[PDB]
Amino acid sequence: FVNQHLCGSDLVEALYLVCGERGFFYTKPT
Amino acid sequence: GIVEQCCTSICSLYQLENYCN
Repeated sequence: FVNQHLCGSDLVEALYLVCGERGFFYTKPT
Repeated sequence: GIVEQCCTSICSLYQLENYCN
């Protein structure tokens, strides 16, 4: 429901407020 | 993956849920 670009802390802070319970871990696919 | 997609443009937190656990 937003239109902000997600990248470093932006894409991260997102997962943090997205999963929270299940948790999450940044991924780095080749 | 998830960074090269939402960091290359604006995606949706809905797809961000597929990166939980």
